[PDB]
Amino acid sequence: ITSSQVREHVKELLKYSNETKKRNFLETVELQVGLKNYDPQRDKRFSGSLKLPNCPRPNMSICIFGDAFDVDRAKSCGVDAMSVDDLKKLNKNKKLIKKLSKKYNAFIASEVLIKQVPRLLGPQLSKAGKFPTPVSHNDDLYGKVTDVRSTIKFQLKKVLCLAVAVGNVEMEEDVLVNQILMSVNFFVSLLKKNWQNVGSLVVKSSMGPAFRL
Amino acid sequence: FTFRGKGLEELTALASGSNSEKLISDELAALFDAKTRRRVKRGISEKYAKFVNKVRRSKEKCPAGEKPVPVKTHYRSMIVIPELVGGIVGVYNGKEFVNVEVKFDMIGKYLAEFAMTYKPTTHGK
Amino acid sequence: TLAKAGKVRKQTPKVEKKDKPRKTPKGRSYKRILYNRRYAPHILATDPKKRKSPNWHAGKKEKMDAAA
Amino acid sequence: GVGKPRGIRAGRKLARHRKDQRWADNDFNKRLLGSRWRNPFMGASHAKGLVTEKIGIESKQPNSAVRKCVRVLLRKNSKKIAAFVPMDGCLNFLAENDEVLVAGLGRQGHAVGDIPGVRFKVVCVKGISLLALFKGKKEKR
RNA sequence: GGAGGGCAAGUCAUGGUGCCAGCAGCCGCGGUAAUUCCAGCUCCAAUA
RNA sequence: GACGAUCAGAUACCGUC
RNA sequence: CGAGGAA
RNA sequence: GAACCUGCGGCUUAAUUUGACUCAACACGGG
RNA sequence: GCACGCGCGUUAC
RNA sequence: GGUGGUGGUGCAUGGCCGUUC
RNA sequence: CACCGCCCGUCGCUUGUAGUAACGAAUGGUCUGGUGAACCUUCUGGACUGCGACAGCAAUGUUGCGGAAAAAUAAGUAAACCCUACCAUUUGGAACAACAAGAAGUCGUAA
RNA sequence: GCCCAGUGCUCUGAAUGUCAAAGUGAAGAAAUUCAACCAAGCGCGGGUAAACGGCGGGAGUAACUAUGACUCUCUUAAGGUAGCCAAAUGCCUCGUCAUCUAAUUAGUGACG
RNA sequence: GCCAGUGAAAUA
RNA sequence: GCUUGUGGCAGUCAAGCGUUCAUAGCGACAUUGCUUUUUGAUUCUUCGAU
RNA sequence: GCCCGGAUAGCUCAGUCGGUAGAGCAGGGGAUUGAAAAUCCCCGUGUCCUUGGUUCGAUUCCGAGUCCGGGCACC
RNA sequence: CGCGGGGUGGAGCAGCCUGGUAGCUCGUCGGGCUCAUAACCCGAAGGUCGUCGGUUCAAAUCCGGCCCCCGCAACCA
Repeated sequence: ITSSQVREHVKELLKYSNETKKRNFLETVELQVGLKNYDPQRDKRFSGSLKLPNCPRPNMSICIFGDAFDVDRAKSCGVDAMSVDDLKKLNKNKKLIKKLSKKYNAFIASEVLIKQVPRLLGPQLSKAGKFPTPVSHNDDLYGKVTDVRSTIKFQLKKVLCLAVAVGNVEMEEDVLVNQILMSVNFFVSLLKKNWQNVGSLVVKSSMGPAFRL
Repeated sequence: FTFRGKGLEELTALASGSNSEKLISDELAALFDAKTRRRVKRGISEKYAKFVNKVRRSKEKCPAGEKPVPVKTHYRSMIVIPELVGGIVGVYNGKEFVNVEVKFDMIGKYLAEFAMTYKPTTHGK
Repeated sequence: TLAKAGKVRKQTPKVEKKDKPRKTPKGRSYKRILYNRRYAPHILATDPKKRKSPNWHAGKKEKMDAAA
Repeated sequence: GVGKPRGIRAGRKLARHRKDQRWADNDFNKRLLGSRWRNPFMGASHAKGLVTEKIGIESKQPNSAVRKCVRVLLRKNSKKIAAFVPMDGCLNFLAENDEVLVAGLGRQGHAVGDIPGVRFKVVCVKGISLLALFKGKKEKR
């Protein structure tokens, strides 16, 4: 709870383990949070790294599609399909628009809708996990998929999600919790007023918990 | 740059052909609608022939001063004959006689089709 | 109105009166004739219930002769 | 007994009673109250007068008609009189300002069923009986 | 002076008038076939 | 008299005072 | 005209 | 309610023949 | 006869 | 002075028919 | 002519009417306080005149007596006139108003 | 007589908005500057005119004619009620008709 | 789900 | 107090009225004037008494 | 006495920045009714008050009189 | 200007705090009903939700910024 105990989630919580000495292999810590919890559309992000610094952790197939040319916008990589003859029948509704825009990351496709997005395609998907975000959709979905694959930084969109990092095993305290904060930027604060907008969260590394608030 | 149906002249030769007997030679027959063909092929009157000549004199005698002598008739049942074009015939309707300048287009059509028989309705109350 | 005074009489065709063929006896004579034409025994003779009207002779020339 | 008293000594009573209960009669109450003298003729049977103007009056209830009438000025009395001119052409003889002789119509009071407020008849024009002027062979001026 | 009734006397298929002119004591007549108006005819009543 | 309601209208037939 | 208001 | 049909009103018209008007007028005058 | 207002009906969604 | 008249009065009328049924 | 029947009032309209009371005037009558013509009577008055005596025989004159005209007088009958009250009989008056009668006026509907 | 909307007065009233000083919180190193709540009062609600005072205006609108008890209206609390006048209030006004005069810019009686 | 999505505004 | 427009008042010419005639009695138009109880301008005299 | 105002058919009454004259009711001819009211079409009727001016013409725009019609009259 | 409440048919009122449907009365317009005449009733025409934008699938509806309306508050040199 943004208090002294931050370094109790960090410093005092960095060698908890669950057995004997402390092992003999590398470490793996971070600092959990989110993306903005807005609705993955209107306003929740912009630009600027923390860091932070990471990438996947497990899988990365997100979202990118629109026309017959959006497939190759997911061929030399791996993404979801919006289909062509579906935006007039079933390419969006609940578990539909989901499918294409409901993965884990967010979305990195382009744009093309017309008079249909106030309760179907572009619509039903927003806070679900996608609704047309900033993925430099013009050359494709790879270069700006540096904001959708690796490096990172920590593009935090769709539904929660983000990253963190600072050191290895044991050598951080005030800058461990203050490294977790450092592992937060346009995700912990931003422009006009943004020093906080949530309730709680989690964190650790592999040991056991962090802040007991 | 405007022309006319089937050649106003071909018909004067078609109508007044070798056998310019019955006002409507069997030639003109091929041209008219079934209803008209019916009538002529059935039993057309002779009066319709003396009326014919009455227009004739009106068309020539009149100087190029384009002032035709109106020919008066009740034969509203007459179907304009080719040679009947150009003359202004006064046709009775119910009240008086109607003067109509015969154009090439009103042939094969009933002479009555122009003598308005009733004044349609204007309104107010 | 006013000018509409006597509209009737003015519009009436003045017929003349039948210039007395002879005379009308005035005196005991008239009362006599009447006595004879009505209360004379030949009329009091036939039923008093079936005797005629002293003016059914409205001057009808057709019934005037039938009686006399 | 009945209301009336039957005493040989009570004649007076019965007498006064009759003199009293008798006022209930209009015919009585009428002549008794010198009423006849106050009318336009002052009791009189007839009256002379000057024609003030020939006016016409409308019939009443089931009848609709223009009655001929003369407004007269009685001589010694000096009153406005409503006088009905009799038979057909009659009013054609009455010249305005002439002298006229008037009499009532059936008992001085109600006018003939037809007339409205007229109570008089016209019998003479310039002192010439109307009937006389009504029949050609009689008189005219 | 009348002839629908009271109130004696026209059942004229009469002419004019058309709620107008007018009649009518009181009922009521009259708005195109008036038994009550105007008039003819014939009738009735009292009759110098 | 003051009010509610009813009515096309109600200082009226009901209702609160 | 997509089964039709007060009637 | 719909489009036609047919009758009545209305308004037009040279003229739109006229009867009929709550069941006891209006596809009725055999219209 | 047509700006329209009625009344039997014919055809239909 | 007639004929004839889908000209007027159904409140002058026959005949007929509708309604009350 | 039978509820699409009867029918009531406000206001309006149409055609009309001058009542009762008061007041005005007219005629007549009475009361109150005065002015008061005329005449009966009265007390006067006494031209004029009759008689007797004296101045003359006479006209005339003096006086006594008697009748007696005008004038004047008081009380009285009381005409007219005025003033003060009151009665009777007639007759008069107006805009607005009022009354009378009528209706398929107007608004509603009392019965 | 009718008007409580206006101005005043005045009641427990209003579920809520201002609203000062101290008192409280937050921030700086303080000085200090931001906060939240906060009595009355205000504003909201009601009564109140023998309280100050108020009391409309135009259109149509038959049974010669002019006419309004008629309705239509636009309208502010309410739209002058009994009563009363050219009056010591009436503009035009010397109002119009009488009445009192030979005569009345006076009187009085009427009429709105 | 979504590329389809209507409606006053689409969700795991 | 000037000034006199505006008021008022007279005056010339004579087309006209005046039924016959311009002037008995009046006079359009046009034009000359007097008047200082209208009114209007003006601000000289008097608010350091009218 | 000066200041505005109306003058229009049989009676009450409006007028492009002139050039034309109207409803209403009386009214007679109808439609209508059973007949009639009511109503709807129609008729009619005149220097738009008398003069002078302005104009091509004036009922109208001007100027005076004119009749009746509201506001001003020792000290 | 600072606080707070509000503009929705031609008029007066609803719908907004509870996003998807814009209603009532009068007025305008047509028809029922009736033996008929009033009365009475039905059905139509008509709103861009002051205006601009944002969330949103969707906005009169929630959110803003302007434009007027009313109420509070107020110290200008």
